Amino acid sequence: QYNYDEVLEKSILFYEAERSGRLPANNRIPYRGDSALGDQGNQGQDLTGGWYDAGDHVKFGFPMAFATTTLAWGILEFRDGYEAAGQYNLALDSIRWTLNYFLKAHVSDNEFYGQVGDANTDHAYWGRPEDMTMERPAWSISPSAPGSDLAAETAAALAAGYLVFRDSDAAFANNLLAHSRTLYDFALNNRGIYSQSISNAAGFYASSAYEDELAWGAAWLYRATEEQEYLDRAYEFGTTTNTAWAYDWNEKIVGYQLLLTTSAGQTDFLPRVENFLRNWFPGGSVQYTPLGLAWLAQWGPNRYAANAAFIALVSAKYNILASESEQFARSQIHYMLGDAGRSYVVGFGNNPPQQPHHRSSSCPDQPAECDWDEFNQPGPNYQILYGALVGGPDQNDQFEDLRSDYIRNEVANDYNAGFQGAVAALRAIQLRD
Ligand SMILES: [Ca+2]
Ligand SMILES: [Mg+2]
Repeated sequence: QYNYDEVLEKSILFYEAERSGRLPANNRIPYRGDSALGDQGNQGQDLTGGWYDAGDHVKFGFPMAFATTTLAWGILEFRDGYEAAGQYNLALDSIRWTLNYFLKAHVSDNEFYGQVGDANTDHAYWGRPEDMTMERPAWSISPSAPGSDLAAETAAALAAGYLVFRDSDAAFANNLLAHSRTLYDFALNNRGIYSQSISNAAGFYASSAYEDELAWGAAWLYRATEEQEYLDRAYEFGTTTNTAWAYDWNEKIVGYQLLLTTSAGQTDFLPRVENFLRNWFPGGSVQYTPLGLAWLAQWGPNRYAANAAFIALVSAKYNILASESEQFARSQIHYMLGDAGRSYVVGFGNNPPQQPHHRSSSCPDQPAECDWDEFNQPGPNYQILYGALVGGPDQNDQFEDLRSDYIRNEVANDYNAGFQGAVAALRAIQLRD
């Protein structure tokens, strides 16, 4: 009913359109060029690369890392689906981009750059990333500026990256794992909330707690190394009694619960995984729009539902409530692909969103001017931002498709992270069935 190969191709193109830094010779996004080549640490350390977080040009390390961990997990679990779609090598290239940035950002054992760009001055600008001239400060976490959440999430992404790459690029993968170990030790021994230490982040990606990141990073390092000390750390900071509200960049609870249940064969966490799934299934504790979207909140409902669908499809692969998980997950992804009458994936399907809240796609082809006129103009973004999952409709399925609707027309790295893995899982089920 939907071409998952095309969805996967375009989702990876969305991430490619988010790239910062010096772009490769085989860049597939024609309107994007080199940008932010001056991004650097306080001692001149190269910090070029990474992804712009959303429709802005800030490099927010916390969601960037979580998006990478979630994408890597889906590549591991649904490799068969990526392979069948012809998108496996492109998916690896996709997250190689951010993994390389995390390596650059880890300038020493106990210092990690967690943001480049002042979000206040960045968001006051509307124009191309290639045309930026404002100062782009860089801030780090360190013993004097702890960030156990940011550091452990990045350690999780690096450990997941080690697992993804170790059978094709061992030198790269081994470097990722070494930095994962070091960053996780840093997170454990220098405790605090990264968005208190990098205060510019608190208006955008404020972390509510870091203990779930500590359990998540431990669970990933246990998968990567099989060393008992990490499994111990996962039980130390993990919960067997609380059920996650959502799976997202702030809350890792059901992520590590499921990871420990499936990869590590632990049984203590399975009841909380099943609680989460049943809370999201029809008849649970998450309201559905009339036309069938599981709608947790006005803030990126597609993101929350796609994240839950991803969790459900990993669960199904390990035969946890498989039938209900697959039906629920498929219903949510298919809503986003166009079941309610329009696609919510830019550049895909029937009547996709035309005005994503996204600077570079809002600009006409070079050398035309791009400024706030292009924010306000009432027609479609000049460039098609293939693959971007928009925030989504209100609770009554309504969607105005206006660039100024910074809630419903938002796009972001984390919006696509669970979504893309869920699509690969659905492609994989087609091979099975
Ligand atoms: Ca957290
Ligand atoms: Mg164009």
